[PDB]
Amino acid sequence: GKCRGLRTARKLRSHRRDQKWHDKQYKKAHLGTALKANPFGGASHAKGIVLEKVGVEAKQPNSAIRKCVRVQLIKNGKKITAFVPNDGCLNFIEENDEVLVAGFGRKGHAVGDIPGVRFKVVKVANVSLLALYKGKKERPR
Amino acid sequence: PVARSWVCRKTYVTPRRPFEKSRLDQELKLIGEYGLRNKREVWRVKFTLAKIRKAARELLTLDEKDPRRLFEGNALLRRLVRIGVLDEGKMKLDYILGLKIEDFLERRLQTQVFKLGLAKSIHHARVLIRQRHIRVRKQVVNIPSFIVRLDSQKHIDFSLRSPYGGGRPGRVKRKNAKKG
Amino acid sequence: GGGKTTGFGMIYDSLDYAKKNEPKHRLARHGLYEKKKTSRKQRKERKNRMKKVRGTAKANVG
Amino acid sequence: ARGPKKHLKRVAAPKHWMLDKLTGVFAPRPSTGPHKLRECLPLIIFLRNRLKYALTGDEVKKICMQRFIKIDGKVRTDITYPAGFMDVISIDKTGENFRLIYDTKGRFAVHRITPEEAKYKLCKVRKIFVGTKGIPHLVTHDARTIRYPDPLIKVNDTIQIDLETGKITDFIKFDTGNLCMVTGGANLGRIGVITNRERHPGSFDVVHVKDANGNSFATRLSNIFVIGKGNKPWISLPRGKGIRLTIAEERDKRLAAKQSSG
Amino acid sequence: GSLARAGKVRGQTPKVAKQEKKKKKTGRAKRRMQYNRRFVNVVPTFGKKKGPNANS
RNA sequence: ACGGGGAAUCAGGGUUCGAUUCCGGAGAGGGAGCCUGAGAAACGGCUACCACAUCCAAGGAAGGCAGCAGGCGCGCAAAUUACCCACUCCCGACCCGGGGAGGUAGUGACGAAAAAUAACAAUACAGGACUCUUUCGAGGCCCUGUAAUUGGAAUGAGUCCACUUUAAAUCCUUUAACGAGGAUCCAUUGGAGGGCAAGUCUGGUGCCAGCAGCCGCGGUAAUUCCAGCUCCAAUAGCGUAUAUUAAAGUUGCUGCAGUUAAAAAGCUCGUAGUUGGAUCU
Repeated sequence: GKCRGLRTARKLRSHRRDQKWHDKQYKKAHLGTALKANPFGGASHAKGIVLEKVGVEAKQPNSAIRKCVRVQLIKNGKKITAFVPNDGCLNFIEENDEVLVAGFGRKGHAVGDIPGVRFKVVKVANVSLLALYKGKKERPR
Repeated sequence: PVARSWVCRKTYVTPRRPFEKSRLDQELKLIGEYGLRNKREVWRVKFTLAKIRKAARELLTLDEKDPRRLFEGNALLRRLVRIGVLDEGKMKLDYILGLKIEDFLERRLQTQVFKLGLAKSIHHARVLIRQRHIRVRKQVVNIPSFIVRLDSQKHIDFSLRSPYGGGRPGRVKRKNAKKG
Repeated sequence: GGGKTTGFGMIYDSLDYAKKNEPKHRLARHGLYEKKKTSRKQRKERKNRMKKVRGTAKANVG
Repeated sequence: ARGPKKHLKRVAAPKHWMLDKLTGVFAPRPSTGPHKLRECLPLIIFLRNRLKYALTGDEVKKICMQRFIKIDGKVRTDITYPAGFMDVISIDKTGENFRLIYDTKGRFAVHRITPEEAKYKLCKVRKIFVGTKGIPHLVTHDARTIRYPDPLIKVNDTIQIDLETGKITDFIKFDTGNLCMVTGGANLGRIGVITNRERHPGSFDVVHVKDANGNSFATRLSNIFVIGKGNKPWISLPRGKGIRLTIAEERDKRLAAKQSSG
Repeated sequence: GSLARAGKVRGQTPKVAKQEKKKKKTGRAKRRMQYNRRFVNVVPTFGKKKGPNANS
């Protein structure tokens, strides 16, 4: 049972803040060891420079080749594999290009089919991928 | 430092569940019945009702000889009689909880222009207000969600500069007179 | 709507009282006070240049 | 900071000056004078805001610079001179006379007064000390020091000052049964008879006051100003008689006073 | 894997051009149109097929 | 981590944010020491040292934008080297001078408020409804439109004289004159398997390209990809990413659990803590 006195608030307030630490949603946002491990550092987006186009394989029950891009981030030098989303969207990218990268949507976890990929390309060469895919703009060289 | 006020306030709340049939259906019936433009004009009148229910529901926990309930509760019913939503014999604080959205939507200037017969449809009232043909006691009112008070219901008319009440014809009639 | 117009208005006793007690911009609309023709940035340059110069060569500068 | 402040922001002004939000960043910042800056009304607010004589803070300069304004019978050419409680403002070019008395709602008021009354004011005695070859002094709440006072004047009483000469004419003492005005707190501007004074040695005296309708209230002792001996005020009173109406009957007064129209 | 097929079906698709129709409706008159479609003069007809955009 | 006043969310309890215009603190590249003065350990004052760095005739001289603008760098990430002391106030010997304080414009889909993108009438329908005919079918009685059918009446958005506004301008308000029939003066952003409103329609591809937050879809009939049509939702706004709050009675004081799902210490003694039986007018 729980303690239930009237002078027991120090037992109550301090049992909770030790028991709060077994909460993995609490710990991953308060310990600080998973924000120095995050490649962004707690930003929504980041920019980088494309090293190469590595295309990685889908997971078990369904087969395709997810076309990704190996990015090296500007602000801390870290490296990142980001997913180039729609079809024919690797054909707007060459090597050594500057790419704004987002998260995939699961807040630092992989999104189902793709293994170990937590980011997706947003803009290439300071123009948007939705502007290139839908033909609204032209790829600047 | 600036001499500006940053005090603003949102006037609507969006629902918790976005795709819910018979919420969609009921609000579409209230859009079509009263000539409104989008859902946000129903969510706005749902919000001023939810402020009035909530303030009366707070005042119902204080007892009948409270100071605050007797003052602020009589000033809540006074406004609801004044805009014509409540009647006069129903001024206990518990016929507030029997009010609905339609009581508040019947008091807009749009439906009152339709009710008095200055229009011939509920969408004909929206344009006749918005084209500046409608005045209230002296003043051209250009806003359809102008809640008509009870004393200003007897003075709603046709705006003495307009082709409908005043008489100087518009853009179209004069050009056809030029081509006569 | 366009039927009324509100303003202020003041009726003085004479012209000298309405030349002393009145703001200059509301006399300049009557042709009675004429502001000069300096920009604000000309005056601050001319002010800060004679800061660099002692006694009677300050009236020479500008 | 390093040394004293010379500006006043507008939102940080006293509430009873009733300055609106959107006219500027700054408020008039009263000059040092007889009154605390929280307890005063500057002369720029009395001319521009209350009386509507001026229209800008340059016309108050143009009015005060013609030496048309006497505050306690001395001509004042500072527009931020702090006028406070029981101060007489004589404007002789028009012929009016005002006294700054609080009204029932915790603010000052435009209280026009007769020039037969404007020759005197009351002050409250604040400290009495001897010195300088045994000569006794007063210090009032206007910092007016009046040496050689009456020996029956003590602390917290009320004198009556003649304003052309500076001398005391007659006084009221602190007792029960005396008519008092509250000059601070949440009962400010209220007029009632002193019922009781509870002593708290090493802390503040509490002075229970009784209305002319029966509404009892209390204050600390420093917010107490003896106005009359008995029940007769030695100064005039505003349109309301220092008697605070509750908001219900304050509403009833409006919704019954509009029915005299036609 | 092999990157050579990228945009295969996007470039393989037969290019059909969009057919010109009228300007739809906007705003309050659109809400009036879809209220008139569903509520006033609803059809006394084959009910329980209440699936607008029913193909067959 | 500058602290408060406060802000977001919220049944009740809570949780998280608070650099940011008000109050209080601190600091002017980093430490240190002073002069003057009522007040400064002052940086739009001085003297050193450490760090940068400007001119130089090489002997010397001068620096401090976390003021307003502006520039570079950094980065996901943020406006004009504009006008004025007219307002609000401050300083001075001062009714007069000054103020990048402050005000006014410019940029600005941060965000919040109002709110257009059409209304009406006459016809006709192999449309519906109301009165009669057993039924065919008889009507201005009420409604509807995949009528790009006809028809005038109404109007802003723009274009633009004038007034008004203001320091002077702008903007809005007020008014001339022009200003709508595919009223081309075209409304977009996401979606149509389920969660979750809305097509197992047609063409293409054939575990490929790709979609999909999750479940799943695609191997030759794909309700899911690429498109055409049609439909849906919000609507001058709508997607995405990340922080956070509710949902979370999945942190539990209210209010969880502990035989078998994660979990009761091997047992007992024991100080602090926590909790302690009747009884007095």
